[PDB]
Amino acid sequence: GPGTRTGRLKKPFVKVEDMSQLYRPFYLQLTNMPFINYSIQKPCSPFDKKGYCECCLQKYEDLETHLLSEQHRNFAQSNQYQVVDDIVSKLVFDFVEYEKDTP
Amino acid sequence: AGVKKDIEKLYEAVPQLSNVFKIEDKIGEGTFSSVYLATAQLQVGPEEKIALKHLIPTSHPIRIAAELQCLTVAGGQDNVMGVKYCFRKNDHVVIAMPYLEHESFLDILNSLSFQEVREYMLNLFKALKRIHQFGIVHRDVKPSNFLYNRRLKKYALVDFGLAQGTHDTKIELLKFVPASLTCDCYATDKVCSICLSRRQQVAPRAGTPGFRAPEVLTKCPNQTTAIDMWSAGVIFLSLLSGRYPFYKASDDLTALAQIMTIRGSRETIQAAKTFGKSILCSKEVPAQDLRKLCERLRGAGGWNEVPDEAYDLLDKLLDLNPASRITAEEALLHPFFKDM
Ligand SMILES: Nc1ncnc2c1ncn2[C@@H]1O[C@H](COP(=O)(O)OP(=O)(O)O)[C@@H](O)[C@H]1O
Ligand code: BEF
Ligand SMILES: [Mg+2]
Ligand SMILES: [Mg+2]
Ligand SMILES: [Zn+2]
Ligand SMILES: [Zn+2]
Repeated sequence: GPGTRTGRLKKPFVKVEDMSQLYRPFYLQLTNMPFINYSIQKPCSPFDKKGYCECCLQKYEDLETHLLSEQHRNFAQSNQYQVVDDIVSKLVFDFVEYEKDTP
Repeated sequence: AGVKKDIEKLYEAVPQLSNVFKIEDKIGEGTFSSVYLATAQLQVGPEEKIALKHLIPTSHPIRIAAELQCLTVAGGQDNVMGVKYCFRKNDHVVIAMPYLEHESFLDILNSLSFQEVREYMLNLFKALKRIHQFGIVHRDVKPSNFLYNRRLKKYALVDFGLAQGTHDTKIELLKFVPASLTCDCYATDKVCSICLSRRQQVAPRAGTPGFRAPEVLTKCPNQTTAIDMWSAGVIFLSLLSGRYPFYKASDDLTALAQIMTIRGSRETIQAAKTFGKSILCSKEVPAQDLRKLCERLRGAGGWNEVPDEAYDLLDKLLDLNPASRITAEEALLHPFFKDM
């Protein structure tokens, strides 16, 4: 059991394993497996902030905090967005632009 | 109030927007983006409604540009959304697209006619045929990413934020986006300290679990354009059965168990062998006849005359084997679409 990390899965279960046996298997255990319920009225199913910044290579616990950090602002102001700008250079701006409104 | 502040922050983040757009409302709030409805004036045309997609500023520039490049290169034709312009200030990128007013899928189901189902699926396959021709795997096909305007009979596949390229993709930027031991638990209900101690298998992020193909749910390393055709089949299954969401699951293996209750546990297990996955399911469930399944779920009376060709196409879209699963180009030639 849990103590030896050896034993058998309580049923019902689903078990998925890569055939190369290189990775930990994935398990699903539920009280009841899914059941197609035809009596539930349509359209109901018959079966009825933290993040990672790819720029800083850094986990963060709150987005707004991270966006204002020194390392993120440094990336944001860098030349790393040239790949975006090179696509924008091919697009045509065809909207009217207004002067800023002043009293 | 909450939307009013979001709009104010967007104007602050990209100040150029204040002199071009009247931002009216927030129409999308995802984990990795916010989409706004705005009004703009065209220099040599009428006033236009515009969708502004603000990408989360933690996205890498290459991922931002790859999404934009799908829209610029593959978009604008064959029911694939295009792009008018893109505004950037530092890490804030806003994609400006023509706004397509559209129906919610629950409203589609509420007034659905059979010919509307045919037209919707036909136009979805036109968009998938085009993006697959460019070597784009969308990875997030579902109704909220396929806009339908019933009055105009206009359609647009949107949202390439999770797209990946095929090996020979024509979207250049998509190219740029201890030891494990065997044990005797293989193909049994056993666990042991050997298999439990292996590292986790990883795969690219996909969309909503209820639209993921079995090879996505089981973390197959080779995921092809066929995964989008499975997702299209899930949309078709919702249209024919009247049930949405059809698969209601927040995790991959629950979705897989639901799929096995529809397509059969033994059938799913046999198909998974071909893409290198061993599946064991302690409770065997039979494959369902698709006509009977959809007719019983939708109600009787009156839609009892759906042709065999509809359920035959649904069977090919929901092929558990991703190699034999129908392609978008083949789907357009299917007898279901005779005369269209
Ligand atoms: N060009 C557009 N026209 C009309 N509505 C749009 C457009 N683009 C996006 N939307 C709306 O915004 C929502 C979110 O946009 P999407 O690009 O799907 O973002 P996400 O990647 O966060 O899912 C869509 O589901 C759709 O309702
Ligand atoms: F949520 Be989007 F459909 F990425
Ligand atoms: Mg989306
Ligand atoms: Mg998306
Ligand atoms: Zn960052
Ligand atoms: Zn083991």
